[PDB]
Amino acid sequence: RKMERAEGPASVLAIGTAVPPNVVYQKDYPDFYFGVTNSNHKTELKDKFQRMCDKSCVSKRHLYLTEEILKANPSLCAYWEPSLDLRQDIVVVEVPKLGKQAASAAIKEWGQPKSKITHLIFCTTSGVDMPGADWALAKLLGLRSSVKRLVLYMQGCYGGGTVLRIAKDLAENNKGARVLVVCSEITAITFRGPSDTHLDSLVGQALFGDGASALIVGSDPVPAVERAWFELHWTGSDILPNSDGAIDGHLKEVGLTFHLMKDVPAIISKNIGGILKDALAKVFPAAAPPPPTYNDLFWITHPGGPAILDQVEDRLGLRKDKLASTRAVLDQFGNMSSATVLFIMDEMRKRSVEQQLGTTGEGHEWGLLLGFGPGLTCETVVLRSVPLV
Amino acid sequence: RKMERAEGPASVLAIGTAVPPNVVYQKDYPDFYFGVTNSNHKTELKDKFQRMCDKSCVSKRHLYLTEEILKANPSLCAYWEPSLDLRQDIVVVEVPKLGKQAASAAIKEWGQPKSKITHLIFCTTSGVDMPGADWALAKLLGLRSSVKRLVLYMQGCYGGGTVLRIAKDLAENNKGARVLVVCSEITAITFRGPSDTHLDSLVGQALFGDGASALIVGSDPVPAVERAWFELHWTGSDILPNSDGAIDGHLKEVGLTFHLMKDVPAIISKNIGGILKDALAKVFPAAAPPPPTYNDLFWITHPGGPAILDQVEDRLGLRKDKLASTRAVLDQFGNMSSATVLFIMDEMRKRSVEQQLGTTGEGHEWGLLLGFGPGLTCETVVLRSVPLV
Ligand SMILES: O=C1C[C@@H](c2ccccc2)Oc2cc(O)cc(O)c21
Ligand SMILES: O=C1C[C@@H](c2ccccc2)Oc2cc(O)cc(O)c21
Repeated sequence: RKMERAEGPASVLAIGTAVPPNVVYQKDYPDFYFGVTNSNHKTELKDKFQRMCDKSCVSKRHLYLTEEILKANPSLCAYWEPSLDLRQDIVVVEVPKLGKQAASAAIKEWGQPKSKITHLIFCTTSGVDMPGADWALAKLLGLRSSVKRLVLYMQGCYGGGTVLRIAKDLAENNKGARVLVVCSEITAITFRGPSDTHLDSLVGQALFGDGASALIVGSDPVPAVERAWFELHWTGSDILPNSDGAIDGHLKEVGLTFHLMKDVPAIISKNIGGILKDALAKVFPAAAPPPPTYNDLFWITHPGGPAILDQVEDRLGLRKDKLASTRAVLDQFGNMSSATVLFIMDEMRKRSVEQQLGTTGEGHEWGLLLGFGPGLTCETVVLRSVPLV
Repeated sequence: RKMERAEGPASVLAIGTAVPPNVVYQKDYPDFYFGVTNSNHKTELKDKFQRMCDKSCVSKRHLYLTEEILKANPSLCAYWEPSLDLRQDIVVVEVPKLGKQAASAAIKEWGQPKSKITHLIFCTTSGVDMPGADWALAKLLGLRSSVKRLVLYMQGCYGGGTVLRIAKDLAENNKGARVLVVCSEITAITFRGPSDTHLDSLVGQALFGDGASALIVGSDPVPAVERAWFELHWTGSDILPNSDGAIDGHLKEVGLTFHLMKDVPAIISKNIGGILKDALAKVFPAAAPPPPTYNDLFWITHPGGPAILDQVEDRLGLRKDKLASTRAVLDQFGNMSSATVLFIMDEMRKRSVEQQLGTTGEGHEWGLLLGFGPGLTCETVVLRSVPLV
C-alpha cells in the first residue's frame, strides 16, 4: 500500500561525459564556417563574426557535423531552407547514442550492475520523437524494461539544473532508487548558414558545441561500496523580471531557430544576487550558521557566454578564481546547453582530486550550480561537496 | 541546509477540465472529414472509414479546428504537405490557453489562492517551443515567478500516468508543495487528409479529440480546508515485450505523423494481467490483506480504442460495468491522449458523488489508473479512493 522513501540527501554517485570525435578549433572556425556555407563574399558579416570568435573565450568545440557531412547535405549549409526532417533523422539517433557513451562511463565508474538503475531522466534541446530519446537510450543500454523514464525535450541552457531538481525528488522519495540522468546535445538541430540580420544565430555559431553528460543520483549511498561526490540540498527556479522574450527558441520547418531580444547578461547579473541571497537565507536561516561568503562557495555556473560570466562575476564581486572551473569547460567545449553544468561539475571534482584539495568542491563545503535559459529562467541548486581522503 | 518533506500520500485536491466549443458528432464526421478534405471521390477509402466510425464507440468529440479554420488554411486539409509552422503557430498558443481553462476550474474548486501553487507539470503531445507551454500557462495564470515548472513534450497516450508518477514525488518530498498538473491536447498537430496507405492516420481521424484537464496534487491536505479525492500510493512503468515499433509518432515538416506497426490491443491485453498482478502484489504483500479482486477495484483506464478496452476486459475477465466510466469519456470526447485518464477520474468522482456511492471510486477503496502509449509503454498507478459523507 506504500512505497518506502529514502532518508539521506540525493547524492551524485558517478559522472560520465562524451563528445563527438571531430574537434574544431576556434582559430579555424570562421574560415571553416564561412567556407562550408558558400559565404566568404559576405566580407562584412564575416569579420564581425571573426570578432566574436575572438572574444568568445572558447578555444575548441567537439561537433558531430563534419565538413563531409555538411558536404553531403546541402540544406544545412544553406540558410533558412527546409531542413527539419533531415536534422531530426540525424539527431533522434545521434543524441541518444552520444548519451549512451556518457551513461556507460558513469555506470562503469559507479561500479554497480546497470539493472540497479530504477529511473532515467533524459534531457535534450536537440530533436523530438515518440518513443523518445529516453526510450532509445534505455534500448541502447539494455536497462530493465520497468525503469521509470522521463524525457525533457526543448529545455535549453537551464536544463542541467532542471534534471537535478527532479532527480532530487525521485532519489529522495524512493528507497533504493538510482536515477540515471543524461543531458545530450548535438548542434545539427540549429546549424545554419550566416546572414546579416540573423545575428542572434551568429552568436550561436560562435559558442554552441556538442556533448553529453550522465549522472547516477541516489540517496543513502551504500557505505564502502558507492561513493558520493556532491549532495543536492536545496533547489529553486525563477523567472527573471523584465525578461519576456529574452531567449526564444522555435522548432521550425527550417530547423531550430534561436533568438535574443534582450541584453541577457544585464538581466542575469542584475537579478542573480537577490536570488542567491534568498536561496542561502533559506539554506542557512537565522532562528546558527551565517551563510558562507560567495568566495567561500564553489561555483558550477552555466557559461552561456563570456559576457554573462564577466558581469555575474562583477556584480557579485566574486574573486577572479571562482569561475575558473566554469571557464575551463567553456574554453574546451563551448556552450553545450543543458549538459554544460555537468561537464563543469565533473571538471571541478577531478581537479579537486588531482590537486588533493580538501573536498570535491575545490576545498569548499557548499556550492551553487546555476542554469540559465528561456524564460528568462534561472535554476538554482545549492550543493554540498564531500570531503576527500 | 534542507527542504522539509511532506508526510502523507500525494492526493488529488481538485480537478478541472476544458474542451473547445466546437462539437463534431461521429454520425456527421465521415461527411465533414471527407467533405473538408476534397476527397469524396475516394469512395473506397471513404467507406471503410465509415465502418471504423461505426465501431469507434465515440459519439462526439470537441475540436478546435473549424470548417472555417480549415477553409482558411488549405495545407492541413491537404495531405502530406508542409504544415508544421502553421500548426505550431496554432498549437503553441491554443494548447496553453485550453490548459489555462482547466487550470482555473481546478483552482477555483480547490479554493486556495493561485499563489499557493509551488510546482507546475504541463504535459502535451501537441506542439513544442521554448519557452514552453509550462511557461506560457504560468504567464496566462499569473503564477508566482518562482513556481518550479516542468514541461513534458511528445509524451503520447501514457502521459496521464506519467504526470501522476512525477507529481507524487514532488508533492510527497516537499512540505507544503501544491502541484498544478495540466494535460492539454489539440488535434491540429496531426490533422491530415485521408489516403489509402495512411490507414494508421485513418484510425487517428476516428478517435482523436481535443481537451485539457488540470489537477491540484498535494500531500497532507489541510483538514476541513482542502479536500482529497484520490490518493497516489504506488506507481510503475513498463515497456511491454515484443512491442518495438508498435506505436510511433514523428514530428515532421508535414506535421505530427502517427504509426501503428503492431496489433496494439493484443500486446496490451496479453501482458496487462502480469503487470497488474505484480503491482498489486507489491501494494498488498504477504509477510495481511489479500489484494482485492479486479471487480472490487475502480478502473481509470486510458481508452486508446474500443478494441483495447474490449480485449483487456476479456483477458482479465472484468465484469462489464468496471470500464463504464472509462467508456463514457471515450464516447463523449474520444481519445484525448494524455488528458483522457483525468477526464475519466473526474467523471468517476462526479458520478460517485451524484449517486451517493460510498467512495470517490464508485464505492471501492482501491483502483488502477492505466496509460498506454509509444514504447509500448504502460504506466500503472495504484490509487486509493476517499470515502464520501
Ligand atoms: O537554439 C538552441 C541551441 C541549443 C543547442 C545547443 C547546442 C547543441 C544543441 C542544441 O541550445 C539552446 C539553448 C537555449 O537556452 C536556447 C536555444 O534556442 C538553444
Ligand atoms: O499522433 C499523435 C496524436 C496525439 C494527439 C491526440 C489528440 C490531440 C493531440 C494530439 O496523440 C498521440 C498519442 C500517441 O500515443 C501517439 C501519437 O502519434 C499521438
